[PDB]
Amino acid sequence: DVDFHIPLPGRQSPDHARAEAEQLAWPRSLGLIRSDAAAERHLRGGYADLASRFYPHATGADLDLGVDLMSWAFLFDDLFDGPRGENPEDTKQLTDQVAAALDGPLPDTAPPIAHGFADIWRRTCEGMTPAWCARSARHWRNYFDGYVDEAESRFWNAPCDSAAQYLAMRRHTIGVQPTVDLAERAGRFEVPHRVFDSAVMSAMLQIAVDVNLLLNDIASLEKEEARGEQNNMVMILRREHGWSKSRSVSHMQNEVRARLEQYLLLESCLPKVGEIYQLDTAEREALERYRTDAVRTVIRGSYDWHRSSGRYDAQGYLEELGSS
Ligand SMILES: CC(C)=CCC/C(C)=C/CC/C(C)=C(\F)COP(=O)(O)OP(=O)(O)O
Ligand SMILES: [Mg+2]
Ligand SMILES: [Mg+2]
Ligand SMILES: [Mg+2]
Repeated sequence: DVDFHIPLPGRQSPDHARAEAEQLAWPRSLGLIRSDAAAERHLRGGYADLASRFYPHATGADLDLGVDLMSWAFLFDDLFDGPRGENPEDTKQLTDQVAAALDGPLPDTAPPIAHGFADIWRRTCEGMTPAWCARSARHWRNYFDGYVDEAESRFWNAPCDSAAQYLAMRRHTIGVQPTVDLAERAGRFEVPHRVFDSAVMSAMLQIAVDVNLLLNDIASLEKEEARGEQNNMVMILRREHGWSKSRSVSHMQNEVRARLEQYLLLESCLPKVGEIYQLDTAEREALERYRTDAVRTVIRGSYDWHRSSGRYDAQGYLEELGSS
């Protein structure tokens, strides 16, 4: 394994054991897991474990919603490992059918992976402000559009020539922002909307995004070499800077450290940011909950899970999830 500077406390929901025990019931009822071998491959992903560390403040049905999001997100992502992920028109055809759930009811003929997302989104929005739902829906659309962009890069044989071009694409496909959004829903709070848009909070969220994708590109480095993948930060640094493999990995460790140090600086600015936006007492507490239960958790929880998950330790078996 490889070590990273993550000076944040590890946390896990106290209801994790029940959530992990019951995690299969929902994707089974939605037709997303259709065999016992698929169920065991799901269990080996550790997706309830991941959700319990993203959402340690959540228990019960709130934590279950977090588990189902992790379950759905990785099932969805596995539909693009084969030829579909090499074809933007076929990628967009699936993402369009899923994203349609944001706009209204799905037709009964929608593929199972789309009905599963619609069930998550319905539970995500109920009880939040309408403006929160609209903003979170926009985050989902950025995520789905990102899959189309990635399929374009593969189809036209245009690999990313620089770290900046990769991040501009990978910051959306990494799915961190929809994960952070659910921490708010799972915690039954909303960070003040004018502070979510602030330059300081945007920089904190960008660090959370960047750290997650750097962690993921290292944890999945072996798999993606064995498939000749070129849009991986390790590979892209070797092309952009002409460096070896051991240098690019050390560069990514230092970047994680530098961004975590900057993240701490930005946290110390939040009291003055609240003053600038004239937050009252309640809004200040909501901002503090966002900092500790949403942004900090998505950084730290990802670090613990990328080391233990079975995804980083039968192709086409999930194809029927994307068939109308
Ligand atoms: C845990 C994180 C980062 C986010 C929370 C769950 C969500 C919404 C994940 C989005 C999908 C994702 C990051 C991958 F599939 C990993 O990237 P990639 O497909 O390149 O590598 P693999 O994980 O498939 O090997
Ligand atoms: Mg994948
Ligand atoms: Mg993928
Ligand atoms: Mg990866």
